[PDB]
Amino acid sequence: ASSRVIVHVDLDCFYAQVEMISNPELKDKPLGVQQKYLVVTCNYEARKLGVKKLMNVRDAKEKCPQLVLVNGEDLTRYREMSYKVTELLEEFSPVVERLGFDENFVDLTEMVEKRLQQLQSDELSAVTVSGHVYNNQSINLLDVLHIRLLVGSQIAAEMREAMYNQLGLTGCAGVASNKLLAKLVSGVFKPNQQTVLLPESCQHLIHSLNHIKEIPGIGYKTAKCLEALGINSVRDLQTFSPKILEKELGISVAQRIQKLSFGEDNSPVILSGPPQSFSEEDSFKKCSSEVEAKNKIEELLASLLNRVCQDGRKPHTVRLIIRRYSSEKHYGRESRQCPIPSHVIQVMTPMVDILMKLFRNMTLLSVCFCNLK
DNA sequence: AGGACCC
DNA sequence: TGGGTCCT
Ligand SMILES: Nc1nc2c(ncn2[C@H]2C[C@H](O)[C@@H](COP(=O)(O)OP(=O)(O)OP(=O)(O)O)O2)c(=O)[nH]1
Ligand SMILES: [Mg+2]
Ligand SMILES: [Mg+2]
Repeated sequence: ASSRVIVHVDLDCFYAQVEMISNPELKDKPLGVQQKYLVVTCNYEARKLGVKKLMNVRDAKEKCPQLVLVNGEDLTRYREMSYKVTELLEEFSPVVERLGFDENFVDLTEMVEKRLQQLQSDELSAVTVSGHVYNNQSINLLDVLHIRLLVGSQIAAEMREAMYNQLGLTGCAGVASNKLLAKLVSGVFKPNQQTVLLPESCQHLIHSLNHIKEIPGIGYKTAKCLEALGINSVRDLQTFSPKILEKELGISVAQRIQKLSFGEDNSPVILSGPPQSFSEEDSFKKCSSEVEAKNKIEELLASLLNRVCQDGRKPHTVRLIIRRYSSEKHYGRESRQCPIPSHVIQVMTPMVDILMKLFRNMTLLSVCFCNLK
């Protein structure tokens, strides 16, 4: 165990794809999926006419006064397609990690080896790549790593073909030696295509980024922290002092993100399996009188109980979260967590008041069933 | 309970 | 600015 072959699968404008499949007439027409006053995503037809992901509806129409919009506030169908995608990938190989509703990581290492052991000391020279080779790098057929990654690209091509034939979905794939690289390379050729990264091009890929914030693992916060330290480019982070970074972000975050700056990342692909929680939200124009407005909470449970049910397992914890309007609270949420009566587990009425008591003890409102068993 | 990070 | 995961 050492050299891994990882694939990162990323779908094209996921919500938009699901909507276009539902109502065909929406195809070829610029399509935007809306949630409240946002256009969370849109089909490529729309991205051509200026529409960008997460853009105000207005700024969206005064940019494309023809953009068709559909409401994507109810995630039911997106969530269902998302699991169908994951299950299909799991068939190729069980260790699949979900990242959001449209990205999956699959460790193909075991699968690549088995396929190689099947080839003969001849046809192994006929091994070819499927899709793009990052930085148009030359393949060396005598390099065992090159061969493994190429088989990896073949598998990826099979997965994408399967996703399309069995689910009607198009998407990108990135093949590399680790999750970091696979995720970074899957987006090089953006629409419905795939790319494989050979080792000699790792630094080229990492340095192609324009800021550290672009590195998976480095968020909005850490990015700002690094700035205040004079660290802006990927090379700055690579060359920065381990000590100062270690003594200001924690030996953990520090030693880990500096590895990332070099394209190094040994995190394993984790088998996501069933969800660890179930939650539904509802933001509204500061329309909550602090009371009686819990009829909204009854709505949430309605679906949640239907979802938590279907699943099979039962939650042993419930929660409520809220927000409050005022200044520019860049981060402000509150929640009251509490166990669920063993009797009530095995229906709404009880739960309703249960959340109500949790309510009083305290713009948005969301119930979250967690601690599944 | 709250925080950070991600899609 | 509709959901999730895991760490402090
Ligand atoms: N509400 C919300 N949805 C998001 C956010 N980031 C991504 N999504 C949603 C909208 C898309 O249908 C779906 C896919 O996310 P992605 O980051 O992969 O982008 P997308 O598939 O939309 O397009 P792309 O991969 O760039 O072709 O997830 C976010 O911050 N908020
Ligand atoms: Mg994505
Ligand atoms: Mg995507």
